[PDB]
Amino acid sequence: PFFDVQKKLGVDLDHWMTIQSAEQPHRIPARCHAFEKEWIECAHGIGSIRAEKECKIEFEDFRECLLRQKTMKRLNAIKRQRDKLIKEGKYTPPPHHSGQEDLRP
Amino acid sequence: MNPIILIIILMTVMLGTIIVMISTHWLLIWIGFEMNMLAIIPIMMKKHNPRATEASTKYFLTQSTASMLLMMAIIINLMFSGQWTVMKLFNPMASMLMTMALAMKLGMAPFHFWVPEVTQGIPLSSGLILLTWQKLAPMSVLYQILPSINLDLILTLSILSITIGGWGGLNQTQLRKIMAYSSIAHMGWMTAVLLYNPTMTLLNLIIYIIMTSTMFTLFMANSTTTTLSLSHTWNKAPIMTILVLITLLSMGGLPPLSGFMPKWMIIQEMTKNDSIILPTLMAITALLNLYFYMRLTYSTALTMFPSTNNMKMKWQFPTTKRMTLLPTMTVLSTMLLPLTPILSILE
Amino acid sequence: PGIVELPSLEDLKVQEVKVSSSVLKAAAHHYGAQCDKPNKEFMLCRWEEKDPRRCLEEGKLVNQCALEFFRQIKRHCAEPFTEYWTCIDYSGLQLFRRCRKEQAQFDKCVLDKLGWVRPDLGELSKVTKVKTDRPLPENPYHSRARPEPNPEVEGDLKPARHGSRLFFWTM
Amino acid sequence: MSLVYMNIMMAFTVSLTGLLMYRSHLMSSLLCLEGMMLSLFILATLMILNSHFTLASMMPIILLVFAACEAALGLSLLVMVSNTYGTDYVQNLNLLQC
Amino acid sequence: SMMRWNRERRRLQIEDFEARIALMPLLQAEKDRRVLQMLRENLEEEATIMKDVPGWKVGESVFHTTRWVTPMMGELYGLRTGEEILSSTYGFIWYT
Amino acid sequence: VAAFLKNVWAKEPVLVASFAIAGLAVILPTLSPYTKYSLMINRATPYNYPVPLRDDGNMPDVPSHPQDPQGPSLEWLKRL
Amino acid sequence: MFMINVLTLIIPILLAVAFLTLVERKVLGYMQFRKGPNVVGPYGLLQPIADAIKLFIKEPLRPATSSISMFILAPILALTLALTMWIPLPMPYPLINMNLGVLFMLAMSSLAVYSILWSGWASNSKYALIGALRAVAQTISYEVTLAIILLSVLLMNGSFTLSTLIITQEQVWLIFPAWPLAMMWFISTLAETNRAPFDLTEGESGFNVEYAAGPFALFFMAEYANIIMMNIFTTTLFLGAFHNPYMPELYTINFTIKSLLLSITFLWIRASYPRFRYDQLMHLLWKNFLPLTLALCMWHVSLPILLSSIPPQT
Amino acid sequence: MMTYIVFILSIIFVMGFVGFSSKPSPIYGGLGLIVSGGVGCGIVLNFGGSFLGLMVFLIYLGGMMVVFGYTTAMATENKVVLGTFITGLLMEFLMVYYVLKDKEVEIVFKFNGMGDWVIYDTGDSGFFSEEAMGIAALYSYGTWLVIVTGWSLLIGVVVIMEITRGN
Ligand SMILES: CCCCCCCCCCCCCCCCCC(=O)OC[C@H](COP(=O)([O-])OC[C@H](O)COP(=O)([O-])OC[C@H](COC(=O)CCCCCCCCCCCCCCCCC)OC(=O)CCCCCCCCCCCCCCCCC)OC(=O)CCCCCCCCCCCCCCCCC
Ligand SMILES: CCCCCCCCCCCCCCCCCC(=O)OC[C@H](COP(=O)([O-])OCC[N+](C)(C)C)OC(=O)CCCCCCCCCCCCCCCCC
Ligand SMILES: CCCCCCCCCCCCCCCCCC(=O)OC[C@H](COP(=O)(O)OCCN)OC(=O)CCCCCCCCCCCCCCCCC
Ligand SMILES: CCCCCCCCCCCCCCCCCC(=O)OC[C@H](COP(=O)(O)OCCN)OC(=O)CCCCCCCCCCCCCCCCC
Ligand SMILES: CCCCCCCCCCCCCCCCCC(=O)OC[C@H](COP(=O)(O)OCCN)OC(=O)CCCCCCCCCCCCCCCCC
Ligand SMILES: C=C(C)[C@H]1Cc2c(ccc3c2O[C@@H]2COc4cc(OC)c(OC)cc4[C@@H]2C3=O)O1
Ligand SMILES: C=C(C)[C@H]1Cc2c(ccc3c2O[C@H]2COc4cc(OC)c(OC)cc4[C@@H]2C3=O)O1
Repeated sequence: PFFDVQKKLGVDLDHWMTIQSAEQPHRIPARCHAFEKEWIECAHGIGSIRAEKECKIEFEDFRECLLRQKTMKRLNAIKRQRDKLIKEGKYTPPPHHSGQEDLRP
Repeated sequence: MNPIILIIILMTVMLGTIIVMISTHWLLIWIGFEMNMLAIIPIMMKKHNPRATEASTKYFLTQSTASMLLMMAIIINLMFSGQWTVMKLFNPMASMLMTMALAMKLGMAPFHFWVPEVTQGIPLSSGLILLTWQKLAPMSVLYQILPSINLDLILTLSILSITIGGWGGLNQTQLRKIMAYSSIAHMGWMTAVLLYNPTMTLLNLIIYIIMTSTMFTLFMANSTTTTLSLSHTWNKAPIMTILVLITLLSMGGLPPLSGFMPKWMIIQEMTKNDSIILPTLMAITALLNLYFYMRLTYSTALTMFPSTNNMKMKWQFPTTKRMTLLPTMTVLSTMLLPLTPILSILE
Repeated sequence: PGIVELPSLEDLKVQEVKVSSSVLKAAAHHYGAQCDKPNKEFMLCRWEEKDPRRCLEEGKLVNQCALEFFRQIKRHCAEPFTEYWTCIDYSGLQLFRRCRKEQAQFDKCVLDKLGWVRPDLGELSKVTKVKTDRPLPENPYHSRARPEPNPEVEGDLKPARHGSRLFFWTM
Repeated sequence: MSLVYMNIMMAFTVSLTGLLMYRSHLMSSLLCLEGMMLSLFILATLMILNSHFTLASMMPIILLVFAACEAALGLSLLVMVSNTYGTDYVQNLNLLQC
Repeated sequence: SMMRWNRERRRLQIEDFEARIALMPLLQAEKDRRVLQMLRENLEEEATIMKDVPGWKVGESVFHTTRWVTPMMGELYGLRTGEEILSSTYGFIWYT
Repeated sequence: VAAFLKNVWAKEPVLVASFAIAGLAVILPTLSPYTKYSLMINRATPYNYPVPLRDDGNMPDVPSHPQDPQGPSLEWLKRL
Repeated sequence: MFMINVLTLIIPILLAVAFLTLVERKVLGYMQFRKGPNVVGPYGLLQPIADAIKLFIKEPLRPATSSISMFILAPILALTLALTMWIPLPMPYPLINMNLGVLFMLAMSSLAVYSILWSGWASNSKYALIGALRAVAQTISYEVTLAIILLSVLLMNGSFTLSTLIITQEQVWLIFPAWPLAMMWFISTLAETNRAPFDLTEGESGFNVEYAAGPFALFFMAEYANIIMMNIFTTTLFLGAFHNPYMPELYTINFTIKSLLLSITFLWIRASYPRFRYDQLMHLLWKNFLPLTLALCMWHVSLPILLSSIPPQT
Repeated sequence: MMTYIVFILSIIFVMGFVGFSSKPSPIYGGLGLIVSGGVGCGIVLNFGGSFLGLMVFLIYLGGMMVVFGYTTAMATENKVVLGTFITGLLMEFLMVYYVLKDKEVEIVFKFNGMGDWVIYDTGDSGFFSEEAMGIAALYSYGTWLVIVTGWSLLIGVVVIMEITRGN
């Protein structure tokens, strides 16, 4: 049972720490505020059964914001091909990726 | 124990169960279980003897391990979902860990190995609290996460609980251990129908709480903790043997009693979902607990016993023990089957 | 998915405000006073577009108006400003409160030679309104179509047809 | 995912297997339980700090406080066992087998 | 005395925060050009590195949305030296 | 009411000072006139950026510049 | 360059602890109508040197220990914690300028009871273990009022920053709005360092009677490395000096003089009273300091709100 | 080598748990859990959770493990231990060799083998620690949480005084 006392009495006991998209102190956004907002606004009211199949793309974007598995996989691929071309000698790093250019601002 | 402090501690047990029932945030679920455990530990140590200290230590270790597994499940849910709603889980690993942790809090097999011991070490009123009130909160969490519960895990735990609760109580002469293996078997019966129809899970929970409350209240009214002291009841109060008769017949599932009501409905909700073999062997195992109930009332409740001379002193005194709700609970634990469609109020 | 579009390196070249943080902090009140409009057009475009690629040119206007803010200091009041940001620059926390007489010399020379009034306590934290010509973003999150909600309940509530219909219970 | 999370979970499972099947001092079981709590604190802290989810920063303190209160409760049970047998050997806790 | 001096200190804190607020648009503009600079440089170096790999789309977004995503730390400082990496990832934490 | 109070002030003056300071700390913010200004200063402290509004055409109470006379002011704080 | 700063922190700590023994013996001498050391150095100035050399060439026990490893780890932890307490102390600038230096010092001083506990473990004498348990319960008792008094004062500071506490007291000493906190704080720091009237390691045999002259000189000096620190911490906390940022040595001379007078106040307290019975200082903490400290913590919670004097966060 | 420092601490953290879950004694079990709390606290401090790191030092190590060592002193006056220790150490170092030779591993979940410096954020938070203001939110947004925690601690005091009495 979920006796929803908080909605029946109209009190906010623990809805505030529940999601990252809620009102934070000093309006601090979470890192995946936009993704979680998009997925929550997709899955709202349609039930969990329709949400698991009709909001898959928002949930994959949000889970990949959280864990960054695809981004780290792409960085692994680029850094590994770069290490292979450094070991073979077919590539050289530029002066702005070796630390010789005295950064912009 | 000071009665004011006893009231405060029982209200804290109730408050922890209420916090698990009403809260939307997983941390408050964990807090409610922590509050419930921390508050129930003195209820078990009410009489201050080494068996209660052993029972409370074993209960503490099992519920603490379960609470740590629950928090690890919540934390993996936070990894893979970035949020905290008490709803379905977003990882099968969190699903498995939370199902395991709630199975440890209920006392389901293979984590059943504390329920016959702890119930033996604590008094009858605290064993009543353990076997009735402490089932409400994890069944609420299982009620809310059932879109994520793995079916094979919950059915493995359920039928393992039913077999171990069946074949564990055949050997038992202690009444508290009979109630504890009955607890394990009934939690298997509640959790096997959970993913099919959770209203029948709630029906089994309420009928179980009524019958268990009836049995522990009769045990407190007669001050009997063993089979043989239960046999000495007819020469003191003959109606109490009749009531433990009809209530133990109801807990095994005889028709036309009310404890036949849930499990029949459970079979009725498992053949709709085209499961035939599973409720069949499930009720085959329930026939074994009904069968040792029928030995434990045929051989040792009906046919009248050798008594002791000091019992003829106890004829001159009536029961001044507060048998709170005992006739109501005895009527409800036996004569409720003609009102079987009352279950819709639990939908 | 798709290719993320990035502007070229020529689209990012602007003359930088190459001064230190104590230099920026020394002139910050007169900067917020005099460089109000392009800074607020930029921060309005920046909170509305939610995308820095759509906020380059307004940002260039910021870097256009900041430099003209400092040139107008350098043509007129270079020495009291230098004496002021040096004293700001000594402090490890960069206290305004340790530097009030140099602030007074800089504010005096700025009000005399440029007519600028320093903002008071509570002015630069105001929510102001910005009149731009750029349109309002109709979908700043690039959100797709939301799923249609489930059908709500309608119709008057009738009794159950012959009760519970549970095996033989006629009610 | 993150690689430090694997080490924190492996620490949790090490202390979980240390709790479960040893049959030793009771204090060693409480130490394994509080190692489980320590790894939960570290893991909750790294997740909440990683996601910049500000309102859950008070969550691990809660995870500390309750569980440390829990730890206090466990020690008192141990002390009652330490007032009964003279040791905290958990094989003295076998009265309730029969 | 602590009443008068803490009221004075709150006024001084508001003055410091308003100096921060007045500087924030210039810092925001420089930060935007900073991150787009680093992403464009990483894009060109990816285009000159990731040609041997078949089936590779240079600058391919891992997100199904087309919304601007704030660049991760390893996205910006992923192809630079370990000194700048260590500075940008633990400088404030390790600062004194 | 003064016999028990003098008795506890002669026997337990530590606890009398404790309960008196605790009672003052409880009841005195409900009687102080400066408790409003604590709230007012803690909301006047700009931790975030004052994000500007798009001028729709009709917002007279919103200024167009920080030095404009409309908007919230802090003269109550500069005077006190 | 930073290593030179670390060494000019920690080597003068050990020298100041060495000459604190001379100051203790001299000031206790003249208060007891006699002299302290004046033979070994001119005016006794070579007495700590001769004493440290004498201890370092005595034979150690190396007894039958329950743990050899914790017998080694107790002086190492004692000296390491006694030296790391000084690193956020702003005088006027700290070695490590951290945002949470107050909470850092509170946590590291809470870690100091393991030296007492492991020194009671390492001796096989069960009575030394009893005295160690009494010392640990004393120290963890007074850490409670340290934490709550320190919290009540930092409600007037605005942050956990130790260098902000100089800015806090630019007009008035913080002993004027918080002298009951200051006097309970001072007696509680006196009870932290096992210092008379709260010492229970000379009479009814302490926890460190197993140690003889190899580790003992280290333990002792780590113990006095806490004492000066606590007084310096009290000097930062209630007697904040004038800081001119263009002449920092004005602050350094001012806080140095105040910290010397406060350490001499420790010496002048221990030469003036008998000791507590053990349950009498437990009565002092749990029944006299703790209700007042809770009451004044309520007062310093509600007081900046009711005076509109909430301090700045930064 | 300095870029992986969090990772390096995490390895010690795992080692520290195998240091005490082997359980030679509650004495050395406590010592291993204190060293483990220190290194996991270093993990927490290296992500910017300075207040939560000082809560590990003040409350876990300085508050609670003191009470564990105290009770170990007062109440509690090989082959299995060393074998379980070296078994867990061999398991962990083979995991380190796998994840450093592969930069990808799967035991239960899929785990990257690069350092976790990549997964951070590139922004600033102004004049506050976000973690500090989130813990400050316990008194403004966390009312029900404060109520249930204070009631649990009051009940905890009452419960300890009940079961330690023995009457
Ligand atoms: C203008 C406004 C005012 C107008 C006023 C007009 C009325 C004035 C008179 C006022 C009194 C009215 C009485 C109630 C209405 C009539 C009830 C009735 O006859 O139901 C027929 C009902 C079905 O017959 P029907 O032809 O379909 O319906 C005819 C009517 O239209 C019946 O209506 P229906 O078609 O709507 O039936 C609905 C449905 C019809 O039922 C069904 O659809 C099937 C489901 C029935 C339940 C099956 C459960 C089987 C497993 C459990 C067995 C338990 C052990 C057996 C009993 C052992 C002792 C307790 O009922 C149920 O499902 C509810 C459960 C059955 C309750 C029956 C009433 C009991 C009241 C007295 C209790 C005393 C014990 C009675 C027997 C208890 C066992 C039932 O008969 C049975 O189920 C067999 C049991 C006997 C009926 C009870 C007779 C009541 C009076 C008994 C007096 C003698 C007492 C002796 C001492 C105590 C016993 C030791
Ligand atoms: C930091 C700079 C230095 C600080 C000052 C310290 C330097 C001087 C030190 C002198 C030597 C001390 C050696 C150790 C002594 C330990 C024993 C001792 O003193 O025990 C403490 C004693 C303990 O009591 P006791 O031991 O004397 O008595 C026995 C206890 N009873 C009575 C219960 C049986 O007193 C205290 O606890 C007082 C602590 C400080 C109280 C502060 C009160 C504030 C006043 C508020 C207002 C009150 C007026 C009424 C309300 C008004 C409302 C507007
Ligand atoms: C969807 C779920 C939502 C929630 C639904 C509601 C769930 C209800 C669960 C009920 C659990 C009750 C547990 C026991 C009562 C709690 C307090 C208690 O223990 O009272 C017993 C009390 C102890 O007194 P003491 O002095 O310690 O006794 C020792 C003997 N000298 O006194 C005695 O020992 C006196 C002896 C008689 C006691 C009988 C108590 C019966 C209580 C159960 C009533 C039936 C259940 C309620 C109805 C069904 C609800 C599902
Ligand atoms: C409402 C305000 C806020 C209240 C909550 C906050 C309180 C802050 C302080 C916390 C104190 C915690 C511990 C308090 C325990 C109180 C009970 C007590 O101590 O009773 C026992 C005592 C007799 O002492 P004994 O038992 O012998 O102990 C050994 C010492 N001889 O008997 C006594 O000492 C008698 C104690 C009762 C009389 C005290 C009266 C003080 C009046 C001061 C002025 C009015 C203050 C306003 C509030 C009313 C307070 C009653
Ligand atoms: C038996 C074993 C051996 C026993 C003897 C030796 C150990 C005991 C004595 C040493 C104790 C070490 C304590 C180290 C951590 C202390 C807490 C801390 O670092 O706080 C300071 C600070 C927080 O302030 P903040 O200003 O926010 O940080 C800068 C951000 N602008 O944070 C910072 O400045 C962060 C700086 C980077 C992270 C620092 C991590 C330090 C290393 C981890 C702990 C190592 C010790 C492990 C053992 C502890 C004791 C068991
Ligand atoms: C750290 C250095 C340089 C040396 C000097 C020194 C030690 C070690 C221990 C001690 C010490 O100096 C003094 C010596 O004399 C007394 C006499 C005392 O009482 C007569 C007394 O009471 C607490 C304490 C003491 C100090 C004490 O223990 O190493
Ligand atoms: C000892 C226990 C647990 C049970 C088993 C048992 C009894 C009491 C009585 C009897 C009994 O065994 C049964 C066996 O088979 C039938 C079958 C019957 O009908 C199918 C039938 O009808 C009355 C009667 C009987 C026996 C009978 O009298 O208590």
